[PDB]
Amino acid sequence: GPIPEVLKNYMDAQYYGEIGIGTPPQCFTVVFDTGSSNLWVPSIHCKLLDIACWIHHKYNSDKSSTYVKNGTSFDIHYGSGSLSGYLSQDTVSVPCQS
Amino acid sequence: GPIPEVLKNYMDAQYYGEIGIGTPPQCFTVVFDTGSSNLWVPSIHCKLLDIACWIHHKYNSDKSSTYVKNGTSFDIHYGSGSLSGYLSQDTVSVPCQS
Amino acid sequence: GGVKVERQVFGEATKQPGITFIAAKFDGILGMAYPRISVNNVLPVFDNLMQQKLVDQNIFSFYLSRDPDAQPGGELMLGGTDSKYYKGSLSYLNVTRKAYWQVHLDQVEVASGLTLCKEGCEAIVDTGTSLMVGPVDEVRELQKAIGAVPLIQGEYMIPCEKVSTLPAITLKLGGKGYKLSPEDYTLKVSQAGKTLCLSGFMGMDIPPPSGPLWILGDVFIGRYYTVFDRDNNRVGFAEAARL
Amino acid sequence: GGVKVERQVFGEATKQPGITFIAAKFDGILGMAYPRISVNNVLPVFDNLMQQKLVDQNIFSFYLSRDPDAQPGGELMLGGTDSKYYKGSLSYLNVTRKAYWQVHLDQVEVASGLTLCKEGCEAIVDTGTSLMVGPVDEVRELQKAIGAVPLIQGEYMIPCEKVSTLPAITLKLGGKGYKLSPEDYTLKVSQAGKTLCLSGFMGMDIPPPSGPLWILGDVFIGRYYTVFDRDNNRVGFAEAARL
Ligand SMILES: COc1cc(Br)c(C(=O)N[C@@H](Cc2cccc(Oc3ccccc3)c2)[C@@H](O)CN(CCc2ccc(Cl)cc2Cl)C(=O)CCN2C(=O)c3ccccc3C2=O)cc1OC
Ligand SMILES: COc1cc(Br)c(C(=O)N[C@@H](Cc2cccc(Oc3ccccc3)c2)[C@@H](O)CN(CCc2ccc(Cl)cc2Cl)C(=O)CCN2C(=O)c3ccccc3C2=O)cc1OC
Ligand SMILES: *[C@@H]1O[C@H](CO)[C@@H](O[C@@H]2O[C@H](CO)[C@@H](O[C@@H]3O[C@H](CO[C@H]4O[C@H](CO)[C@@H](O)[C@H](O)[C@@H]4O)[C@@H](O)[C@H](O)[C@@H]3O)[C@H](O)[C@H]2NC(C)=O)[C@H](O)[C@H]1NC(C)=O
Ligand SMILES: *[C@@H]1O[C@H](CO)[C@@H](O[C@@H]2O[C@H](CO)[C@@H](O[C@@H]3O[C@H](CO[C@H]4O[C@H](CO)[C@@H](O)[C@H](O)[C@@H]4O)[C@@H](O)[C@H](O)[C@@H]3O)[C@H](O)[C@H]2NC(C)=O)[C@H](O)[C@H]1NC(C)=O
Ligand SMILES: *[C@@H]1O[C@H](CO)[C@@H](O)[C@H](O)[C@H]1NC(C)=O
Ligand SMILES: *[C@@H]1O[C@H](CO)[C@@H](O)[C@H](O)[C@H]1NC(C)=O
Repeated sequence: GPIPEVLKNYMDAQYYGEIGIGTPPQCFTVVFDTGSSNLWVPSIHCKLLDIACWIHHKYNSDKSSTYVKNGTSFDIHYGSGSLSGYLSQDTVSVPCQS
Repeated sequence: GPIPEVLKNYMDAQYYGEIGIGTPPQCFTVVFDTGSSNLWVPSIHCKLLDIACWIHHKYNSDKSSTYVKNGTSFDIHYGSGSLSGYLSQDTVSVPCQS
Repeated sequence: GGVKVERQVFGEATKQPGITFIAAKFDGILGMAYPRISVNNVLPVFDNLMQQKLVDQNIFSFYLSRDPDAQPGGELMLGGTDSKYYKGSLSYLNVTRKAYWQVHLDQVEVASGLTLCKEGCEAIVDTGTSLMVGPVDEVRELQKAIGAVPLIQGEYMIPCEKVSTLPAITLKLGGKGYKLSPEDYTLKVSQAGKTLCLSGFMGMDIPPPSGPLWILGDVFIGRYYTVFDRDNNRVGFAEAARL
Repeated sequence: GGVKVERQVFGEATKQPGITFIAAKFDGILGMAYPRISVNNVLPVFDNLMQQKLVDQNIFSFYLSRDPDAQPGGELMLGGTDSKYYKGSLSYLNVTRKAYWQVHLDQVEVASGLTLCKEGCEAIVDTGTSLMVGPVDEVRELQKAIGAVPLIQGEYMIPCEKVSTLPAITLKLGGKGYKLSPEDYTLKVSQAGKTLCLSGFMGMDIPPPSGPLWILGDVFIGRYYTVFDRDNNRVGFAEAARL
């Protein structure tokens, strides 16, 4: 019945688990955040030199058979930070299940 | 005769090798920089929450039998960054030799 | 055995300025509040999941370990509760405003006698916030009572030798007491033999339309296993299992 | 078999602001220029080493690999040269100003016909700089010739399909030509199947007392094994061994 999702705990400051986006699933670690309602991950279309882009897992639409193009710009303003990019549509797996 | 010091190469952007400071030697990776003349490493007396302090190896005077207190404030201004702290005296090993 | 939420609209981030996204050990954020506060009016993951009827109970629960070294670090249960991570029985509070996971907080009492949120206030249960967040003016006074010194960005420090002798903080929710001991509301940030005790209370004023709000963060959830019910729009708490 | 420089005065850093020190994979910096530019007039590591007579030859040499995956990433030889990392024989230039490892650069010529540092200029050999650095105005014109687009902080980009057809850049030092091919002066920053070609030339004006200066960085040293001689205050170059 219920789906268990294991979380990692970094220094009691950040809790995150692994999800998948695409067919075949590409793995990303996300914060299951009850203080917000959007889902986002780094894109393959981010500047390689930008510290945040390079050090994290990037989503690549071309590797997915279930990807549906959207393209609408998005901007999110959290308590601690801001990010921008664009919208896309694909299947999300919980856990990743590669 | 000559002392070989192996260097790590990170993405052709940063080359660094391992040294030791203290008796017994505490290991740190440094940039053998011909564009400057000072030697410095992170202190154990830096703010744990500061990203730069936490992620790097910190020097602890109390663990060294050859440490000689100085205390003079220092400030360095490189092309890409600035740092501050205080001066200390101890033995430097090349390579670390734990 | 997992779950696959098809046709899910998400963001492909191209710009992530500031140190937050360099300090983050995770890749992104999966938002789990109501469709109401969704940017670009995108249907949330749990909402699309409920619609695809992938769960029998439209609830999700969190176990957050308060020992960084403790394995697993936590557990999110989708479509149920995990009875092996909580002690006793669940206690429920209704969601006031269905945007965040907002509840009515009756008051915050310190064992020393100090009272904050004296005549009641609004609180959100936020898994993606590590600390307890309160208004700047109320938290400054709270941190005077615990004897904590100001640090930066609304955060505070306590000398670890003083932490044990601190008073208990109690949060009144659903008429029930939710006791946090000094150990529960203070983070022991240790490394290289250096230990810095950080206050689990942070001072931040959330402006309207959103606030003012108290944020019951990982400090609270780590002590009290939380249940998020979209069927009955309520929040459940039970003392979490610990060693 | 190593070396132990006793009574060495160094810095214990307590504050490291900016992204540089978060982006750095190393802990600190061991400066290897002259006592002349030492902050707080602290005796340098190589200077204290020469004084303790721990080397027979008061020279240090660098091998820097230009293949990130190539092991070792480099080699610093203290008290000699490593003949197995260089091809042929060393060519020497005298140090003009004994602060940085400064030399006279006769000119910078591009195979397309473009000339920078037309009547000679001053250059430093800097292991702690990844790129070649030139004055803002001269580098902008150079990057027009290679067809590179501006990026940020004086850096540039080239579409990788164009890199092979680019002209060779030659640096005239000691009356001798020091040829860098397009592959030698362009960094292939690859990840996740995405490749971005970055120009190995950066535009930055160094102000007096220090500059203006050209900085012969890791791009140059990686191609030409460098010898730093404190006995005869000269710099040696030899084509580095590569596969
Ligand atoms: C030190 O303690 C912390 C303090 C804070 Br303030 C956060 C934090 O920003 N949490 C975010 C999630 C997040 C995002 C990016 C990175 C994250 O993790 C890292 C953080 C730092 C370094 C590395 C990683 C976490 C939200 O869960 C907070 N919330 C809801 C409450 C809230 C509500 C309103 C307002 Cl003004 C402000 C807040 Cl804090 C949000 O960010 C809300 C965002 N938001 C909406 O979603 C929304 C919809 C419609 C209207 C307005 C809004 C709105 O403001 C985290 C903390 O530790 C983990
Ligand atoms: C993108 O390419 C790069 C560009 C630069 Br500009 C550097 C760089 O700053 N190198 C530093 C060493 C260093 C310090 C901190 C971090 C480092 O690595 C990282 C960098 C980024 C992110 C992560 C890690 C490297 C020096 O070797 C430069 N130099 C001498 C030349 C020079 C000379 C003069 C002036 Cl104004 C400016 C310069 Cl760039 C210095 O920093 C000189 C510092 N300096 C002295 O030592 C000194 C003594 C007396 C008077 C004045 C000075 C003086 O300015 C590095 C680069 O890639 C590696
Ligand atoms: C890219 O994906 C987007 C969705 O992720 C697409 O746009 C959105 O589509 C959804 C439905 O799939 C709409 O949601 C509905 O909104 C109504 C009304 O609420 C709001 O509507 C307007 C829209 O202009 C908004 O401005 C107001 O603030 C309203 O509050 C609800 O009643 C429904 O229940 C449902 O939530 C989104 O409104 C719509 N967004 C936008 C910005 O238009 C988009 O079409 C996709 N693009 C492509 C090219 O396929
Ligand atoms: C902490 O360690 C410091 C050294 O790392 C100590 O201070 C320095 O001590 C060295 C010698 O050990 C001095 O260096 C000499 O300087 C002279 C003259 O050059 C400069 O002198 C003055 C100093 O006030 C300076 O302001 C001028 O700009 C001169 O250029 C040279 O001729 C020598 O060859 C040698 O290099 C340093 O000058 C001195 N620094 C300072 C700031 O005084 C310090 O004493 C130690 N502290 C403790 C408490 O032990
Ligand atoms: C929640 O609402 C239900 C009715 O749906 C009511 O029985 C219960 O007393 C309410 N509890 C709180 C804490 O608001
Ligand atoms: C370097 O100086 C020596 C004298 O010490 C001289 O023989 C030689 O020609 C000079 N070379 C250069 C390139 O300046």
